[PDB]
Amino acid sequence: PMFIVNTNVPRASVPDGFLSELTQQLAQATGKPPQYIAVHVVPDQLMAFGGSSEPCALCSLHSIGKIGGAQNRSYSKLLCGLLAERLRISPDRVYINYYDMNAANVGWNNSTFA
Amino acid sequence: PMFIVNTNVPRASVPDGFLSELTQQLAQATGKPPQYIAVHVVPDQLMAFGGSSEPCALCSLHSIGKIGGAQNRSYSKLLCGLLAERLRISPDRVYINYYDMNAANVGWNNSTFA
Amino acid sequence: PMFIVNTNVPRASVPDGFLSELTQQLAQATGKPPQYIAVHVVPDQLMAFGGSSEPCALCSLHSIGKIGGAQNRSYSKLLCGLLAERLRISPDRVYINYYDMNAANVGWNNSTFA
Ligand SMILES: COCCOc1ccc2nc(-c3cn(-c4ccc(O)cc4)nn3)ccc2c1
Repeated sequence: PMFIVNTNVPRASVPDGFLSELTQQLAQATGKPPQYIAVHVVPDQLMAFGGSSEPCALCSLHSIGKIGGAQNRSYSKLLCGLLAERLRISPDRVYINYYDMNAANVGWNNSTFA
Repeated sequence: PMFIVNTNVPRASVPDGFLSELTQQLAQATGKPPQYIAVHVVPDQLMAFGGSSEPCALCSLHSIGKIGGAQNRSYSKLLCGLLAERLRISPDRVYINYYDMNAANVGWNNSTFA
Repeated sequence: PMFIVNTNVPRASVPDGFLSELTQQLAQATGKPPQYIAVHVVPDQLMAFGGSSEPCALCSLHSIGKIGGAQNRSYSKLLCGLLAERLRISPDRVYINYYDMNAANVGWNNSTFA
């Protein structure tokens, strides 16, 4: 799986250990080994949410399976909780796009996961 | 909705009011309430379009519905027009990917929109 | 087609000619004229793959058709080979998400490809 967060929060406000924490929490939440979890944080962005430039985050989680109605609700509680706690972004200023990827449409290690 | 534009145009060439104009005009075009519209501009990017590094843009628009043949043509005209007038980017050097997201696959405020 | 690579490799380790090489090789692989190929490289990113900060890349390839099992395997071998040779990224530290875009869902030059 792959989690990306884009945010206007400054680089200095991203805690040491944030990428590791996301990796571990996502490994546990998706039930996949941490070796397959990729995380990407992009601070200092020029963005707005509802016309305001207060802290916000625009995010995506891609996974081959483990994406669905209840699971996505659970990921959203988890990830909004982490963004609130670690980056001080209000949950109602977070968007997360979830993508259930077909294995044939994910490239890795010179091939795909098909 | 979520609108993102990545461009090789320098930050200094992005005018004051650009995120606000995007927010307002997308609210107009999509019908969506402006308080739920998020916008993101990423200048100074290392990119080429057709092998050339003249000004260009790669964009996305994600929305729960309001995506379709006619609506996307309307959005493209609006958005290319905005990038041409505001960023001096030729419309034939812009790509916009449109995504009709299932409400269950959009996280917000500790849950999803389903 | 549009190809995006996000990487923690620093800008100075991206060799001159890289965007043109991606442009030309993707034109050949997809059987599409290079005028249609857009490429975007984003170095210096804060990212981890498997909880490690060793060089890695998170990429996407969007195309209107020419996406599928065998094609995506071929694209992956091509693109991992390029990232390994040029950016010194191990192939098993690369994810490429493939998207088969519907012509109606790609904006360009004030309209869409529909
Ligand atoms: C008085 O208004 C009551 C609330 O009405 C609405 C109507 C449409 C809405 N539409 C949305 C919405 C959010 N998106 C969306 C946002 C981000 C994204 O990555 C993908 C889709 N698309 N639509 C959210 C809240 C809404 C609330």
